[PDB]
Amino acid sequence: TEEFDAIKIALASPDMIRSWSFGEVKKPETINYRTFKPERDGLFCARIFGPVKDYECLCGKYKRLKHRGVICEKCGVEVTQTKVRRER
Amino acid sequence: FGIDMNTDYTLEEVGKQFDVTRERIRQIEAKALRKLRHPSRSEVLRSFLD
Amino acid sequence: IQVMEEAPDADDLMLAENTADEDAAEAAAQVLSSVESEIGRTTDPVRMYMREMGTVELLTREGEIDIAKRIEDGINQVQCSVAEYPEAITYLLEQYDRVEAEEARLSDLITGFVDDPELAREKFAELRAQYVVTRDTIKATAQEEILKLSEVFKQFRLVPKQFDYLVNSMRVMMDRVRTQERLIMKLCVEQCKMPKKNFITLFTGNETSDTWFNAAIAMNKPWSEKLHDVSEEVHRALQKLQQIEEETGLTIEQVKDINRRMSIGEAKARRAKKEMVEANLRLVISIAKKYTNRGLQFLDLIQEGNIGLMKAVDKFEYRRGYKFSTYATWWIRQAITRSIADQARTIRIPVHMIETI
Amino acid sequence: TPEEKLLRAIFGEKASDVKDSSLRVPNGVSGTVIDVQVFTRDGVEKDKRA
Amino acid sequence: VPLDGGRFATSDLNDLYRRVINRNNRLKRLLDLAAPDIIVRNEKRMLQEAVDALLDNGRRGRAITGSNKRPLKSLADMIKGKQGRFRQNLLGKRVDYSGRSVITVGPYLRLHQCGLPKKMALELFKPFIYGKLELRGLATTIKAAKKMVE
DNA sequence: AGGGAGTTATTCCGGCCTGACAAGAGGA
DNA sequence: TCCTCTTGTCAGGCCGGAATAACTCCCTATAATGCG
Ligand SMILES: [Zn+2]
Repeated sequence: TEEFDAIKIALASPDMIRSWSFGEVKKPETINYRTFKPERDGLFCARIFGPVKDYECLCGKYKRLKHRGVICEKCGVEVTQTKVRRER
Repeated sequence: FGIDMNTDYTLEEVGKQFDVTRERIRQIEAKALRKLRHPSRSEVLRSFLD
Repeated sequence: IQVMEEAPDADDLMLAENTADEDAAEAAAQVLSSVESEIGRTTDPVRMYMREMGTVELLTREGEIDIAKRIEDGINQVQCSVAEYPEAITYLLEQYDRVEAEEARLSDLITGFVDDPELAREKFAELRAQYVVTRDTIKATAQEEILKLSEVFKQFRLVPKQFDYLVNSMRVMMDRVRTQERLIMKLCVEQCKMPKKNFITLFTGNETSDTWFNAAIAMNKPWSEKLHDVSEEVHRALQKLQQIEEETGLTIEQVKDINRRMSIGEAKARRAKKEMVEANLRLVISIAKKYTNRGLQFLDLIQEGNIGLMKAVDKFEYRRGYKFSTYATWWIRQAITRSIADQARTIRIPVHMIETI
Repeated sequence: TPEEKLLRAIFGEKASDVKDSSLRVPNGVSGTVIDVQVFTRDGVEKDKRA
Repeated sequence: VPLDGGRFATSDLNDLYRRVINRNNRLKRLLDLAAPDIIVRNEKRMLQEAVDALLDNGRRGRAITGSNKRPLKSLADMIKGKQGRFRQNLLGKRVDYSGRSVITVGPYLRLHQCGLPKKMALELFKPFIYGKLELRGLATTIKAAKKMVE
């Protein structure tokens, strides 16, 4: 955690808005309603926002903590802490 | 296992790192396990069970 | 202000909130102007769209058959225009053989001709024969024989996707032609300082032969002498254009004729379909009123209905002898139902499951 | 996490796949159970007490 | 989040975002179709409506939700409250290690002290208890300390 | 007014393939 | 005598066909036409 001061406010330029965002949300769907896994690439998306459950990808190929920066080839979700889903 | 290290290596790879990869390594694991079964070494974890 | 129900009073506290609402009083000006012009402040999009549709009066029955004839005429015009350059039948036969040689399917290329697979196979045999003889006979007579081949080719009806792909292949070849011509004339006029009136006079008409090229270099201008600095590039673009027209083969004026006729036909058809859609927007909204209360907004419904009406218009056949409105109703209702079913629920649910519910 | 696996190996700790939920009495409340009622939906096999 | 029993709860932003994306996609399709100007213009109006409702709902026709009558809470509303910061300003951030109960006189007390019920103190000071219990070694680990408090 | 023919995805049973565990005998 | 080294068979992970769901192209033909 940084020790900060001076909080700056300015209009967001379109390239900064692109800068913060990790992925584009093209379809309005939220969840699969049958199996409640998130739909891609809907308003709730694991490959864009984050993995649903800690250190385990969507499709269930990677479940070990030993994998943390790998991005599952089938599901483009990186295997990391679920908390990341609060900030992306 | 992964105690104090990343991914855990199976018998053959651990043996490779010792350069001795054979039944003796699993037997060493089993002997350590068995001898640690004895209390006074296990009492701390015996109570630590939940 | 924020006065209560019927103007009470107590309460020495109205000046803190009076100070809590700032000096900058543009509003005063805003209100004044607005309430001093009596331009209807119709903010609600419903009203404005209501007026926009209100402008277009009801295109009666015989007007509708009129515009249907114009649509048909535009499509037929563009179909004839396609017939008229010897690089469109090549791909036709290539995919016909694909279908016959068994590298494709018999229903992927045609959906019934106009005036059985046996008949199609024989007509394409005689097409191959006429085509090859008219290509050999290229060396006047060849133009008349190409005209006759095109007149026999009029018989064919291609699957919509193939009609789109052929107009697109001819569009992309014309794109290459136009882009090459535009870049050559750009490089010339801008780098060689080519006076644009003499540009017109000598360059215009052919755009393919070197007569204007060699007259401009003979014109003794100093930029004419620099003309060799990029003569390789310019003349290579002229040669490439000449090869494009060697596979065209006819000339450099009939390319103009064809593109202008296709644009005209497309514009006519587009305008007719425009007429139909604005005439039937009222019908669309009329059908909309039923579905308003399935947790969707009104305007989204009317838009889905508009899309259904566009499709219906494009697929409508007057020759069946029935009124257009009844036919369009089916597509407008289908579209509205499909969109309400799909965009309704948060956790989207397949349409069969909705029907079962 | 690994160390739990180590402990499961050592003591023979067969992991039970069922979590606990049973309705325990609120904190600081003490009395007599005066009555019990059981509502089973149609279809499911009632238990002895029901 | 899933409520128990199958029912779901969602903030209104999900609905607002859905509406925005839907109208945007429909506009894309309408553009690809080369539809007449009137319909593309209506679509641009709809998109303007959706976005401006999303940022600050309440400066237009007040776009209500599906069949629920209460106006949906937009981002601007989510920020602005009474006074302003709902959770940042009053009120008021619930806090741990707190208790409350009825007061009683207790004359025998000295001026600088106060009578505090046993069980409240046990609950409050639980972790302090665990620390001291383990420092003396009377309990092997924290789990046994909890059992010993229980 | 929802009926469907065709197609692909996804779970699921049947069968292949490599680690891991047991019992005894031999060597220091 | 106690400690160490050896051969072999079960178990669990993986892939192919199958079978229930979903999504697009057929959807249509008397006429119905502004309303929140
Ligand atoms: Zn995965």
